[PDB]
Amino acid sequence: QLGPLPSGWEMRLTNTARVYFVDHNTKTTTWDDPRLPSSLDQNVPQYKRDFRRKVIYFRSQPALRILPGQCHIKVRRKNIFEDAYQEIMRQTPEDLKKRLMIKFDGEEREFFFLLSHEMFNPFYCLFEYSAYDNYTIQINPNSGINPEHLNYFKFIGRVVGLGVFHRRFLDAFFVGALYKMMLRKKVVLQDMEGVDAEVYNSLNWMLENSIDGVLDLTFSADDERFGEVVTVDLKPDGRNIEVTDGNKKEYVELYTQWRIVDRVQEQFKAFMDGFNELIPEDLVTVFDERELELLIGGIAEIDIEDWKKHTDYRGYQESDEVIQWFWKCVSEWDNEQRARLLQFTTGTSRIPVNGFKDLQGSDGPRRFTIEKAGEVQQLPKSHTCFNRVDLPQYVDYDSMKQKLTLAVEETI
Amino acid sequence: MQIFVKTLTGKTITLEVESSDTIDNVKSKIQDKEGIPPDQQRLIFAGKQLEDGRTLSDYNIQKESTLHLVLRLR
Repeated sequence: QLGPLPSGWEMRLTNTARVYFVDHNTKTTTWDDPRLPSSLDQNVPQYKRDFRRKVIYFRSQPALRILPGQCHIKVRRKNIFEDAYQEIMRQTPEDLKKRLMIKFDGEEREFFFLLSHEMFNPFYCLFEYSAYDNYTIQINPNSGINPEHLNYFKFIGRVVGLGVFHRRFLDAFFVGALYKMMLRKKVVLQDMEGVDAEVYNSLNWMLENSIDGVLDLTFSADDERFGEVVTVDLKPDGRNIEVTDGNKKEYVELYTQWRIVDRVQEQFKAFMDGFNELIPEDLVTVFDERELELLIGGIAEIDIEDWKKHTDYRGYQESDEVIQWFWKCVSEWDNEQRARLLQFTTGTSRIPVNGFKDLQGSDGPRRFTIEKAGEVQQLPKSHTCFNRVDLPQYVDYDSMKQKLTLAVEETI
Repeated sequence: MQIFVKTLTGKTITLEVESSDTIDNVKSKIQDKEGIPPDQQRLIFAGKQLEDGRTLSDYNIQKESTLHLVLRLR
């Protein structure tokens, strides 16, 4: 930290540029000089105002301070699941609490993005989709098919807590009840909605109508695995106890708890342990389910104005042809195409709640930047490490749009 | 005949095999279009995991029989 300039001195720039400020303490960037008076943002969400407040309290805590040093992780991009399982489950929680140093073996936040897509792959029988259209994930009760899973839940929990610990977002959509369960809150019929819509519809109908003559249920529940139905008693001798309008309320209470928590009690326990090793139970509960969801997944909604406003240029001007076309091309794309462009440049499709001004780089806050490099014949390259895109100065729109759409496709 | 293999994503793939083919032959046909190592493959029929060395005749697997594929771990 250099002091002030001697009286009468002044700084100037060889080229036209705007100066912003990077706070490495809170990992944010702003247009306002901290040495200058800064008015509060007017017209801001009362729910984000408090979330803003809560996160500040949260992150600035004894257990949420990085231990000076560095935790090294080395994995192959084509086998990141098994490789990460070793690298992570080998190291102790305290070692994971020190600055992350991820490297990919073979070629030498995108690591978290790739890992999420693998941890929550239904093929592994750890997590499963809710129904078959909306792909929000919940825990697969049939995880027992692989005697190793209990460790993998502890591992998946570690990654989830680790991501939260280091400002890293996970690209996964948990069911509503799962966020409440992580806060150790109580789960009700309302939460059955997101978990299982079919069960919700049926259970809700029972409480609104008579069942004596229309239904012949018992205090049991049947879940089918591998084309084979297995039934379980809700209470001792449940499958032998008839369900009537007298004890229907008791049946509904029992079924919801089963279908949600009791059904995965063992797997969720292993998962909840791994998560707590990094994020202490007593300090997570400061957030509700909506606020916790943002702290894990972040925002997937890409805004063009926010994006454009907080972009740096290396060798370019915002008024340059190629840049003008770049934003025209970006504006025309949908939210999936834009998120695909992000994945390409930063390695993840998630965005901090505050916006692009707080976009995270490998060594801290790194604003989206477009560099003037590469020949017009070549495709655009990207340095994920710096949230930067090497953009050749194409002389026509169509070519740019084509080379751009290709590069983001090549990387998948 | 022709058999069906259901994945945990809700999708099912059609596979052509006679009731004398080995299980590892079925897995190699799965990798042939899904790119999944027969090593990581778990084939479940009627709630029972199958053995590579055995055939389809051992488990009296007829046509349109649905097998369930699951991935191993470590």
